[PDB]
Amino acid sequence: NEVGGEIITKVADDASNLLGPNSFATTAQPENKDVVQATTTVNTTNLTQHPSAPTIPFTPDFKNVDNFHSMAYDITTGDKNPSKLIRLDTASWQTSYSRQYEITTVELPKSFWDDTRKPAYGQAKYFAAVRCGFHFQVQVNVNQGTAGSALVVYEPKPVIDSRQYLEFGSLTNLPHVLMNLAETTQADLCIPYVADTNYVKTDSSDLGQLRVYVWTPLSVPTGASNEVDVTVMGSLLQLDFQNPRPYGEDVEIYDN
Amino acid sequence: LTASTKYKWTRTKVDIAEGPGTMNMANVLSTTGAQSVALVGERAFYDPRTAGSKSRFDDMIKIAQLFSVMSDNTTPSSSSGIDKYGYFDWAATVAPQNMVHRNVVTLDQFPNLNLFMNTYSYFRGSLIIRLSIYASTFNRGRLRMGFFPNCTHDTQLELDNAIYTICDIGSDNSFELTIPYSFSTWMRKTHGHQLGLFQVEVLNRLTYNSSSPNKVHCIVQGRLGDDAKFFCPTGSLVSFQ
Amino acid sequence: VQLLESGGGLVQPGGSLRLSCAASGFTFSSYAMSWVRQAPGKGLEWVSAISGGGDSRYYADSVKGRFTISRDNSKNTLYLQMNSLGAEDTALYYCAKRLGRVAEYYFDYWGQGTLVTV
Amino acid sequence: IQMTQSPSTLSASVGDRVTITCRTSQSISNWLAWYQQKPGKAPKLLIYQASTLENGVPSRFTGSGSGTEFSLTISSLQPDDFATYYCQQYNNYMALTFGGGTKVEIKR
Amino acid sequence: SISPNELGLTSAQDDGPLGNEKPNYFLNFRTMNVDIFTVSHTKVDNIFGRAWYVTSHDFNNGDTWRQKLTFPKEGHGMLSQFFAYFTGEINIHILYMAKQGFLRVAHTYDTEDNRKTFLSSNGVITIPAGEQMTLSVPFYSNKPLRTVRHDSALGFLMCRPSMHGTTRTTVEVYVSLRCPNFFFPVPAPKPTGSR
RNA sequence: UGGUAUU
Repeated sequence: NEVGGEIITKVADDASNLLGPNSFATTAQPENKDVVQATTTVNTTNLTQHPSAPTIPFTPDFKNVDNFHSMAYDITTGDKNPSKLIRLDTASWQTSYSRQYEITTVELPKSFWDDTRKPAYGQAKYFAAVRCGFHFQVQVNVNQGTAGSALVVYEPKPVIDSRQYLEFGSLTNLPHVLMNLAETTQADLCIPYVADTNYVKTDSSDLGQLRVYVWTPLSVPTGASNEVDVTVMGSLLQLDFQNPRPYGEDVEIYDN
Repeated sequence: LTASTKYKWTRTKVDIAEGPGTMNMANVLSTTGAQSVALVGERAFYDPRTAGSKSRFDDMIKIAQLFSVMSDNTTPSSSSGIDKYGYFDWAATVAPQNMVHRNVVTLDQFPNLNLFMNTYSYFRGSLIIRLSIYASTFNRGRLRMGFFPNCTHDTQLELDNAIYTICDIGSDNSFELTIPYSFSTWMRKTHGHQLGLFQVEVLNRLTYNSSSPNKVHCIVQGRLGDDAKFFCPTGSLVSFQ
Repeated sequence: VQLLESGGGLVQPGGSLRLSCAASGFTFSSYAMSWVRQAPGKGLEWVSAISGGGDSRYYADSVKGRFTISRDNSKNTLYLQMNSLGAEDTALYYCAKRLGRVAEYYFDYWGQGTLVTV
Repeated sequence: IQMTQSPSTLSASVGDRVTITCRTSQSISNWLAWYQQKPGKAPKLLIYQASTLENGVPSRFTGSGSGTEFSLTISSLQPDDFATYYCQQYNNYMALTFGGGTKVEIKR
Repeated sequence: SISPNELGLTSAQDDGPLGNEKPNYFLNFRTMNVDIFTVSHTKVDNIFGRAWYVTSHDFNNGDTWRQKLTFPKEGHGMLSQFFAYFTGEINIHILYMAKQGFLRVAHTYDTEDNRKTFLSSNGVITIPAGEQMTLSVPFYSNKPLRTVRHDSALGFLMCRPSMHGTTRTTVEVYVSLRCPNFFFPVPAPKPTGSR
């Protein structure tokens, strides 16, 4: 009864003298009301049917930003750290390599987080599916007085499969950078997500590869360098891991 | 007076033209009208962003307008460039007015245009030959690539009357030579008479010092112009793998 | 449910016998049947399967274009017209029945087999 | 395609946990099945759909795995679990195939 | 004004985004562009609107014929080999040559070869004996893009004849694509032989 | 409605 208290009070105010009521009463719903709480975070619901009141410290400040900037980087660092410029591969280019020799080959999704040293390795273990756009910088440095060029081609997954049946002369139908080493020492090449499915598996080469072929052999003079390194740096323009999985599990997200 | 009480109403009678149930599958307007086996006759929403594009490729002539190496090889020409391979080398021992390359340019030497000579019967359009000389920064030479259109006389000819370009190696190392559409009809065959006689003569030999190569590599690669057209689809002459 | 094949024997190379497999104890026409063979002391190669209506026949590559699995739902008998036999067709031929509620082929009940010697 | 089993002969005592593995070339999405065949008798279906148990099959048998790595496990051998075990598969192509067999025999 | 780059002095490394080209000028000539037909024959819709022979098959019995369709490497169809992906409707043209019977054509992109057991639910077109029919197949594929190089790029074709006796009947298939969406250019394939 | 094809 919610009127139970207010009948005792009325009775006591009808019996009151000059010293006021001798009794008082109030009825109300308990301070341990029957309610259900539900909390959700990312991929997580927590249905509690007997919650307690949640507590917080004395006058708390839940802004987590440091006002003195003891780590003076943007707070977005650590969420944008799995997409920084990393060294994907490195090879050597002998002066005896012919005119269609394949120098490097970088398995595109998996080579961004294939090893612990790559800072996107940690995030890549918890997701099975990815969709991402790359930025490559292939760097080849030679001294002045050495000729030869290279072809930096982005071959997508269908081209990897059928590469043996293709003409090398029309290999520049793909997003390429034909780089004369006497001039440039770096070929930039932005590649978007190119696949036949919306997402690829993380641990796969299913966004093709980024090969580096010899366009014309090194024409070195006597008493000059013979080997020339070819480094491939990559950076993800956008990264979008999606399917949660057990740590480093091989989860197939394709239909056979 | 009388209306449809004058004549007995009958449904319309039409005559049927020659060859009913003949399948014309040579005309695009005959095949776009085909009955659908779709459940409601509906169409799908396509996704071009999965292929990393904002739109579909809508004209094949844009692939004819991409450079492709004229007869690729894995080793430079050993005939002194007097062969079809558009990957010759220019030594410094080649004296002026000596060819470093010379071949009668056919349309099937370029791998991109090898598929349009096996798909289309006729074509018209200019040919852009590009000659990229891969020399170092200390080399200094001068080539003169000329083109005699519709000339199949494969011997050393003076290029003074040709459609030539004088190439000076420096920091821009790719020299385009536009050859206009030249033929006696409005569209020539793609597998007929050869396009002409391309030749690359040395004009001023290739100089070098102790810190630079005495022999640089060249890559000839061509495409068709922005006025290129291919007409009349026809059968292939070779299959592809 | 009990399948009983019959028709095994001895034939000369390039022969042509036809195994039968009278079936009882179940509604025959609502299940696919197969003929899986077992060459002496080894494996279990699957020769061919026929769907319940008989409107789809599948053959293994080894016996394809030679054998012809048929069925005659009326008299509950599955056939295996084998032509141009080799010495690789010397096996015990079991007549398996397809499993119940599943969208895949798994062999439920099996016969006792009929030897074929070539 | 062809799937190869891992042991071709297992020898174990009555009460041991034996594991026969079957490994396919390309993924089949749980579409495997295990057979027991006593010598001179016709095969008996044990485990269909990679882990489901056919009726009247002991609970010793327990198949697992999906994709390209299936395994039949007998928790404790009994004297009637000495037989040959084949793994038939189903795939899209309808190219049903069986394993090589895995003879499980007495360890004397 | 005309710069020296428009007289043909370029660097191949200074080619920016792919498929960006400019014409060069000589004193006495420049690009012409002459139309000698009222429509283009290199427009993508137009060129693949014409059909091309795929396969022929003799039906000596009533069994369903599953044929995986793919882009050809001969004919005029092979210009699709310049692309990696494809989305679109495809027309199938079937010439059923029989004395009696009907041919039940159906198309699916489903790789499971056990969904043709009850063929009716894939959408059947019955072609009378001795007739031919063009059916337009919609893009009912799980993948949003078909790989051109795949052997079953254009899905599968199921034809089950309503045989009269065991009298054989033949069927020639020709494919063509109505409004194809082709993406991402790839290298030209090399002619047969070569190596 | 001879709206006696439909309306």
